[PDB]
Amino acid sequence: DRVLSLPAVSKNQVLENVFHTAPKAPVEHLEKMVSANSKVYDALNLQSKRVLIWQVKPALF
Amino acid sequence: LSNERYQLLSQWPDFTTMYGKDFYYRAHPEDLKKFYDAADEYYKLYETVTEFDSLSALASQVVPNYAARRRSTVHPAIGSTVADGAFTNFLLSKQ
Repeated sequence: DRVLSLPAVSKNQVLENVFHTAPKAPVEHLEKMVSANSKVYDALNLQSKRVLIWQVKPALF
Repeated sequence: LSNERYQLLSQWPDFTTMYGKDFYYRAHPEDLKKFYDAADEYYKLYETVTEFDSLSALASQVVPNYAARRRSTVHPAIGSTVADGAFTNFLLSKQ
C-alpha cells in the first residue's frame, strides 16, 4: 500500500484546478475593438466610402 | 438613439486592466469566470451598437405603420384633440 502514501490528488486534478480557465489574450481586446471601431469609422467619418451622413441628413440641393 | 447607448458603453470600466495572472490566481475560480463572461458581454453590446448599417432597416419597420395612419379617410393631419373639438361644435349645435 505504498500508493496510499502518494498524494491522492492526481497530476490531472492539479492541472485542471490551476489552469481552470483559458486566459484572455492581450491582443483579443485590440482586434475585437478595432473591428468594431472600423464600423464607427465607416458610418461616421465624412471620408469613408459608406458614410451615413447622406442617409440621415439628406442634402439640400 | 444609438448615440445615447454608445455614450454609456463609453463609461464602462476597463476590464482589460485585470487580465494579468496576478488577478487570475488571486481570484476565486467562479468570480474569474464571471469576469471573463462580463468582458465577453461588453464585446457583444459594443459590436451591435456600432452596427450602424442596421439602423436603415429598422427605420423601415417604423415607416409603413406610420404611413397608414396618414392615409386617413378624414384628413392626413387629423387627430383626437381636433376631432373632439369638432364634436363639441357638432353636438352642441341643433341636430
